[PDB]
Amino acid sequence: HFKAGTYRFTPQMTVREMLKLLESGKEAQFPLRLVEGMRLSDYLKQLREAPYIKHTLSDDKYATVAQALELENPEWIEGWFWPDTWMYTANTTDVALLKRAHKKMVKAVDSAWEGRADGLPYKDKNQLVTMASIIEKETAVASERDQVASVFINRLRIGMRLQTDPTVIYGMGERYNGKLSRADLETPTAYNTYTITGLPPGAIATPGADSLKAAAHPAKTPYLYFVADGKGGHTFNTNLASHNKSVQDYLKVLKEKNAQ
Amino acid sequence: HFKAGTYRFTPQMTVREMLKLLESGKEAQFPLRLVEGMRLSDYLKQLREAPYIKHTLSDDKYATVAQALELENPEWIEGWFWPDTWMYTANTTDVALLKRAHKKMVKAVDSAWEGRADGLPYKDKNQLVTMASIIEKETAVASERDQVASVFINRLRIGMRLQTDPTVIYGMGERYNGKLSRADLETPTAYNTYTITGLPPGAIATPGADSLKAAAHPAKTPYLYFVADGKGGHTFNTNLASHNKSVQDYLKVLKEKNAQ
Repeated sequence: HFKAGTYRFTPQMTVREMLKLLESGKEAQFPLRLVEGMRLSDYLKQLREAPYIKHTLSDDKYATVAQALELENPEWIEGWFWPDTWMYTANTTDVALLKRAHKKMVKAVDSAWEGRADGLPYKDKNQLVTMASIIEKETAVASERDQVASVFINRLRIGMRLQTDPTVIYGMGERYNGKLSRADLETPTAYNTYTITGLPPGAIATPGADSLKAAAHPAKTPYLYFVADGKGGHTFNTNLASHNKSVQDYLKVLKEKNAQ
Repeated sequence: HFKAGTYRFTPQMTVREMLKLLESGKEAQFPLRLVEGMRLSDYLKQLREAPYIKHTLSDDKYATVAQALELENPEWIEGWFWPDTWMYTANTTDVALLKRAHKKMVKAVDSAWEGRADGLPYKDKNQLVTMASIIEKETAVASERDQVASVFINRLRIGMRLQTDPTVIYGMGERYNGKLSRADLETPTAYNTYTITGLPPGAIATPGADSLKAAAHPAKTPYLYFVADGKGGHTFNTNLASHNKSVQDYLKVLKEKNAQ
């Protein structure tokens, strides 16, 4: 009844202690930090490069991952993995580790969904995840998260295009080279929220618990616009004319800074 | 004859193999990714949270770390650590891992220094490291790295203030809330390159091999200015008139993007 694994051998260890250790099953555990804001394709490259991972995935395509995970909806994949420092034992498969990540996300989502605020325009749980991923990728201060959420949810409710750059970046796929021009924002893809109305078909990244909570409980504001203030915050507005003013304020601040 | 450590035992392992393993010293390796562009304080936090690290440092103050590593000049600390995925065996001390990181950087810096381009304005190796950390924190696109480097080194040579924001941030220390204003830019500190001429007294982050190379071999250009082009890249200039034009060009791009 010997339990295989990675064990710790002290200098003057006894035979008595060693047999106890080799049966205890108390293995050394390895870290895999799966960080919020990253994609599954990021997580899959980490798994390939991680020490002592049994590679049971034929390739790192998303559909293969949905196959191996036996997902009910294989289009509901991105954003459905809980971000954490995951502890694994040596020779654990990639699939079982992703399975643990998926099941933990499902639980957190279901709790967020059932506890969500009244009158949100999400049709399903994937849309809550999609919105959460949009909130996560919108680079802001922690204090402004609820308001950023509010703007996007308000827009989704009334039929205004979301116009968020990360969704455009996602929709380009491997054509994105680090640059984002005006032509890129103008080219229609299924994810481009400058061209499409509503949420994109799925999430764009892995949402943190911070974003998921903001998607489920946004601030109660009438805001429909935000722009950088030039410090490193944002000014929030309810109408186009106020917004356009706040845009001019931002450019003044930038001119005063970048020009000599 | 027997070497103590953390080893892995397969289910069908023979006693022949176990004997071989327990002498070999080929332990389980644990990963720690120390990323370029991060500070030593970021690495120190990572060591506090890393599994199976023996924590010997009294505190994570840089003077403590300098004393424990026994540096000749304790002021030459920031930036002097090689960024990589470092493999450590269990029960390795925090100090021993940092010592490995330091030594590898020293070797890399010495090699960069001796092979460097002629007529660069650096007095010592710490200045090369300081400049490299400045290039590291400013470079957003890899094809523009040697030209960013060129601008800063051009300025350093002729006595034009470097006016680089990450150094203002470093100089504020814990007073930096996450936001940077005009008041922050105009307040003198030892690191503030809007007020001081030349390099700050030490590096501001860990440079990668990319930035360290660019600090030793910048592109031969007449540029003294760069500004964002509005679409991911930068536009480089030799004079203030041309730069102020490029600033105006950038502000129009932001006007078209943000205002509706």
